[PDB]
Amino acid sequence: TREEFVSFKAHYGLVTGLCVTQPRFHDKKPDLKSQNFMLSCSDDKTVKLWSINVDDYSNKNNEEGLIRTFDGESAFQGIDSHRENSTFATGGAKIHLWDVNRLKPVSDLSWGADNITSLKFNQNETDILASTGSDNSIVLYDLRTNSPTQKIVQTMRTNAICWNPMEAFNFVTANEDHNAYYYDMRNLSRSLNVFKDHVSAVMDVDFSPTGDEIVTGSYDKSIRIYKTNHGHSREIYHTKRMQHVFQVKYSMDSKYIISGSDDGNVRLWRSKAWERSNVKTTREKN
Amino acid sequence: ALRGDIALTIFDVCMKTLGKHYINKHKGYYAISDSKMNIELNKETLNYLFSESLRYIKLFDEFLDLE
Amino acid sequence: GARGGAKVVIEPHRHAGVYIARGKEDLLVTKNMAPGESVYGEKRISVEEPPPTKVEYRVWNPFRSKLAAGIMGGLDELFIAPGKKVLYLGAASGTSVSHVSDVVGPEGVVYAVEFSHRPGRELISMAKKRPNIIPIIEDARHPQKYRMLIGMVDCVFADVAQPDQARIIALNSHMFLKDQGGVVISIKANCIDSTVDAETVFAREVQKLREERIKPLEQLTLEPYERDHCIVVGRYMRSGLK
Amino acid sequence: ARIILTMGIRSKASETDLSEILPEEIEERVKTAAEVSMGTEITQTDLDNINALAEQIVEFAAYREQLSNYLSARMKAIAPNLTQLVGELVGARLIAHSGSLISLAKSPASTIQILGAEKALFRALKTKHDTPKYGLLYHASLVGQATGKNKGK
Amino acid sequence: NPKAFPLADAALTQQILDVVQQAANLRQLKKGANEATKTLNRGISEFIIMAADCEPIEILLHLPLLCEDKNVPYVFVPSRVALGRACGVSRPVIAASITTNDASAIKTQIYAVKDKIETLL
Amino acid sequence: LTRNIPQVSSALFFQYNQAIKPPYQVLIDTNFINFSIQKKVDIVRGMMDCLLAKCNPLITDCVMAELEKLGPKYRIALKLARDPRIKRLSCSHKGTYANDCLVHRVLQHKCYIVATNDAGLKQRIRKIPGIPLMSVGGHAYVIEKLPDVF
Amino acid sequence: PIEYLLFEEPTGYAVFKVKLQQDDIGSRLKEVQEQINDFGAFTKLIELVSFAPFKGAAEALENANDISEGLVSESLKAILDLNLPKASSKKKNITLAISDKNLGPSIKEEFPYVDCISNELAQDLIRGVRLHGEKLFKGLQSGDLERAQLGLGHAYSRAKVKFSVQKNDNHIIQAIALLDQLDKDINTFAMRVKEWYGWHFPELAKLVPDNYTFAKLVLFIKDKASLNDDSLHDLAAGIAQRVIDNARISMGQDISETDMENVCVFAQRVASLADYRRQLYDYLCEKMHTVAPNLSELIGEVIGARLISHAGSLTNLSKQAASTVQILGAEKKNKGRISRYLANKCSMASRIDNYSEEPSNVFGSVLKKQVEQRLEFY
Amino acid sequence: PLFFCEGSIDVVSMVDDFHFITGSDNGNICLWSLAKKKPIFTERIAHGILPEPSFNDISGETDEELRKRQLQGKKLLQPFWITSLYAIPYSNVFISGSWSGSLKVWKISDNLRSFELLGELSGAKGVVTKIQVVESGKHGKEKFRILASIAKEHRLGRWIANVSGARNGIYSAVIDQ
RNA sequence: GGAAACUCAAAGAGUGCUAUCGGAGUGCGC
Ligand SMILES: [Zn+2]
Repeated sequence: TREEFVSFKAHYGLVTGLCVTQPRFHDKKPDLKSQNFMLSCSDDKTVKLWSINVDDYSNKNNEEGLIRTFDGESAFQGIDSHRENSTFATGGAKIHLWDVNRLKPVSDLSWGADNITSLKFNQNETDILASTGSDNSIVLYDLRTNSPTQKIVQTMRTNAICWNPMEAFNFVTANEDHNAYYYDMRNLSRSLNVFKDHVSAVMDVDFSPTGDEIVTGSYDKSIRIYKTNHGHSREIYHTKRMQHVFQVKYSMDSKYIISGSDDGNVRLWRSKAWERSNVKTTREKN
Repeated sequence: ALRGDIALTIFDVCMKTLGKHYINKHKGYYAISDSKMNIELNKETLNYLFSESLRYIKLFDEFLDLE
Repeated sequence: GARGGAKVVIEPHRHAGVYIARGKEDLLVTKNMAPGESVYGEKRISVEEPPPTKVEYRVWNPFRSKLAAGIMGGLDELFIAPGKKVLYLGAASGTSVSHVSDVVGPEGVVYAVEFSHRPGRELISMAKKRPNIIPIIEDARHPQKYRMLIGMVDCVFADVAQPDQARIIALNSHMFLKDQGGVVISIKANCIDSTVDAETVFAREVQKLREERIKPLEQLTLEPYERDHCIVVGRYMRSGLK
Repeated sequence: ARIILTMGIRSKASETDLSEILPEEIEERVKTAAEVSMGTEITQTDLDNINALAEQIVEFAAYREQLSNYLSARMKAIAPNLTQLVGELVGARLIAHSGSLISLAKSPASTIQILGAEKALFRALKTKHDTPKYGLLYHASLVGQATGKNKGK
Repeated sequence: NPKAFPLADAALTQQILDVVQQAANLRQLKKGANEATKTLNRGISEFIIMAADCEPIEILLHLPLLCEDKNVPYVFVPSRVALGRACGVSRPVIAASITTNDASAIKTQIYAVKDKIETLL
Repeated sequence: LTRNIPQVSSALFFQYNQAIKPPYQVLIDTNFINFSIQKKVDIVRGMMDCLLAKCNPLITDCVMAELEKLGPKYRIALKLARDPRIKRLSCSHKGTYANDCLVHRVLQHKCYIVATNDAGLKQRIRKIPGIPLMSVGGHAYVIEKLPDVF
Repeated sequence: PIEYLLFEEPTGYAVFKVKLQQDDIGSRLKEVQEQINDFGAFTKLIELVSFAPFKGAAEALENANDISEGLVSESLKAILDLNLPKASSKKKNITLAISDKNLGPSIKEEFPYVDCISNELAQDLIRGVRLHGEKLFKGLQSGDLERAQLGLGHAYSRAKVKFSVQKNDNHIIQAIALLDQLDKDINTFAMRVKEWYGWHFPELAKLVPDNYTFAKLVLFIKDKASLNDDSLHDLAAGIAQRVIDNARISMGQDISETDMENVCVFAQRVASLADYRRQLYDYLCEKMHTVAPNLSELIGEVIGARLISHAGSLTNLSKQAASTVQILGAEKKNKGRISRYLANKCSMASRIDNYSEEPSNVFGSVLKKQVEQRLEFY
Repeated sequence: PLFFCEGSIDVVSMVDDFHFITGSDNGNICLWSLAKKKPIFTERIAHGILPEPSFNDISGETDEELRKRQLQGKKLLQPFWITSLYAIPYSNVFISGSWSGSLKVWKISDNLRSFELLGELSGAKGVVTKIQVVESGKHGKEKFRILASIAKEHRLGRWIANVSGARNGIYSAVIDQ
């Protein structure tokens, strides 16, 4: 219906990163078919985990907001939730690993005392993750060994990393030089592709869950869609009323990209700019 | 043990359920409320229910070979 | 004037179904569905047609019916045509639903809902006479408990007296009204908000409609007949609102 | 009248109906209508009172049949030439309009033609129109057999 | 589930019948059952009050079918003799009505009473 | 043949407009926000200081589209006009043109007051009868035809 | 995840398998929400997989009442137990697109492995199947929807109102409007018996002026040949001797036979009509005593039936005021203030015996005593 | 514990120049000082509650359960009014009256802030429209004469509600010592 | 000038019409 369920004055300063979780508590059944859980970290040293009442189903008939609040020593810069076993990692002064049964961080996983701009978990082989810090550096980590594992340094700072949900060892990497690199993990000496069509900083990228299209959104007021196998732009969206697109995400339908500008709006776009969404008759589909 | 108690229980549920649903096949939407009409329709459903029970006796006597 | 026995011509009007009864002073008149019996005590024209047959007509007293005042003040188009199906939120008694019924005719139906009980038994005792209406004695705020018995009405109409007017018509129209279908609501200003006055409460209600996807197209005030009500006519767009 | 005399209440309608009335395709309609009906129930007092009403109103119809057969036989007795030519249910209207049989015989062929539709005749005469041609003889058996203005001739 | 369902309790009774006496002194009240239904089907009625202990109850129970059809609030009061003392008249009046008038100085108390009894019903 | 002459909306006098009770509903628009900023007055407290009454501002979707469309010079205006104190309407017409959206919106209701600043919109608003406009001026606001300014 | 849909209909319950899915993210678009309207794309989206009609009328009313309060019943639970597959715990649990959140928990309580859903997707899918209606069901029924829903609506309304179907004033309305017209018809046809038997015996209209006993003795004497039996005429009717000797002195006579036989048929049938009147008047006397006893005791039975006929219905008479019970003829200075007193006492009795559930006679009796004291005031 | 709000203040007498008593409508009878806007002692329902209309003259029905459920329980019970109140000037005892027949003579206590039911005189069936006390004797022994006027209608309006066996008269009671 | 549309042609609107190795066994899957 393109409306909002609930709003929250979530923090005081800038919000930095949020993700949703189906957080399995141990002293509580996961009631995840009647209420949905999102958590959000800001730069005022707080990471809040919230419930949301949601009429996706109609099974039941009340615990609306602020389930709990993890609080940290330093600030926080980003999160993402490990999609199994209710674990989530954050970044800030150094990356921390919490789970939702502790108010204190379970582990601390940096290389040195250097801040970390963004993180991302996998979509499969979930126990490893990647991050990016303002030493212009890409780090990988492995929670099975519970340690960082490798580190490359590029020529400019990586803004947003994103794993592939069909390769499980490839990721894209969006940095301030105007080209989204595409790395293979187990040989990090060569960026096995480079998507090279912008004019300004590449503020975010994401893979479509079909596993071959890249959405990107630049610091200049434009988003682009690439294919993986080419290396130049398939095509480009822009409008006069969006400025400085900061976050783009494919939807799970793999046809609709959600872009969010700096003007305030969260616009939506069709990926294929001509395929309509109605169910079509068989001669028309042919 | 394995006597005809299966057939007798389903006969009993047959009797009460066919009586109730014959009454609800009549009196279509509004439960008719006058004493002689209710009593005479109870006599009518007793007649139809026993007309079913005599058919049970008939094509059980054709079956018998049992208790 | 207009006493019992005068001869009055019966001319047709723009809204098919209703008629103007032009005598030395004019009347608004609908063609009666069940002849021979007035329902709330109104006067009846009675014409003869040629086997001699005799068909009768009812007057439409606008001081005691809502949409008759809108008709006489002049609305551009209603949606109560002589074939449609018409839902009636807040059917008080026979006093307007009989007029909407015999405007609709013998083919279309009028589903008249009502929350109270004693007007409910009056509505049923009227509803046994003409067959094209369906009396429902349920609350208009819950269109999921009379969803069993109606389906896909072609224009809704609304006279309910509650300050969640827009929510009532929005829920009933999402549940029942078809696309590109009409919705004629009748807001009472002093009923739904006593503090602020008439034009402000009308603009707030019509803004609530165009948020709930009814694109409005007519607003009439019906001032010489009732005070400070308004008739708001709208379409239900759902596809291509602008 | 015969189906209210047979059913009585609508509750008895499911297990019986005659087939001498409502032939073979209105029967299941009236049975399902008595199943899902929207009217209320009445008791035996007003049931047998409207039953006696149905008795009187079926006796009226059987008596009307017997009396029209009587009118055929009696017109065949009194004026058999006229009812052998035209028909009894037209000769009866002719005689009983003109009064006596003699004061109908004392009338020309033109007014025996236009004996019925005299009001259209006189308004057509006193305005400028054309006078009618059938009147009351139009319901006879032969001007219906003709086609066109052959029924006028 | 009795036949006189919106029966008012004590404090609401006292405020509606001092509004009654103010209306009777301001010449804005109709006293009695048949003048109440006459002003009701004329339309000028802010709200109507009945008494819930008249010896036939139906002689004023005929007023619900008019008033909740023509959308005007109605309230039962537990004493016809108290409503007679309220109306300021010798014999006990059992059904009073307040006419509508925007040139009367009890409009605020009338609207407060009407809002209270619409919340009551 | 249906003619259509709109009746003079029956909460209007000759030109007195008794429907404007003191809790006001105003219609903010684009260059009025821009001139409010470059005269450095506030919005809600400025309207309260000009009208001595509680004013509820409204902006329409057409005016919000105009304010987004006018680019990055007026990001201050857009951050100001996404204020949670104001409300928001929802227009349904073709063509995001603030002038005819505003004057249509007010001539079919006669209860909003119009907070405008451009010449053509002021001309159409004071052409049609009995709705008050307000505008920026000096370091405050100014009302044109409210019957009780004080 | 919407793969089964439940629709309830006034002939029966339907369950639809959802073949392919609706576009969820773009579900406010024009090119999606016109597909619900047109038919050539909706049957691409929803097919019928079960339709069990409840066949009893009262069982349809009971299913409608259980849905309208939001509770499962026998037929609904039966077809969901039939159609809904046991989705094993390795895969998922099955989903079911039902129409309301009041019904939701009551199927989740009974079936664990089902999972109800009503977002706007289930809302407009059920809206689409409601719009297309009969053309989805492809002939698995016997009977259209609108007449069945008319009957079910009237029954559900009366079951909600619990309307007393013994307070029947329409019987008294039709009774008195038949009674006066039937007296007029008996009088007219008895004038025809008189005018037809005048040709056989014209000195009978002088002797026997009563219409019913005239018709009965016309049934007695066929032709003028009696002449002897005096001991039957006081039975069928002193004046016996006058009609016997006038059966031979008069001889204003036509001797015709078959018309006399049809006069006899007509006369015995008019006598049957008189017996029908003489029982229907007594019927509405006791039905006036049953339905409207206070007004009956106050004003009289047939005057009461005339007054309710003039009002139109008993409820309309009661909601009339007590000064507009002015009716001419009925309620027959000192000749007018008594009629006004009787008028508003009649309105008082009308209010009592209509708005009661079933009335008594004690208030009619004390009303009679009050108005009799007001009459003896003179 | 069934009580209700005050309907009307009806009758008075000054016990002294610093207290007085008011017998209200709803059965309250109140002893007030000259210092407080509140009353000191508001005794509740004075002469009891009126007997309800019976199960045969409330709704005109036939069945007893319906004509008893139309009584709505105790929710329409109405108090005996204080029709007349009178205190002996500068004394302890005051006399009330209603159409409950019984002149209830209370007595105030020596701390002048409470009163209790001293006596009850069951001699005057009817409304008690005003009560006077005339005395005789010496300084020591006093022979008081409670006169009261007893009628079948209240002194302002007619308002006869359930009056049985009540004739126009003068009730005399020669109380002693 | 009225047009029989039943001679035929070119076109315009409204209405209704469809879907996307063979049975077991045998290493086998909950
Ligand atoms: Zn706009």
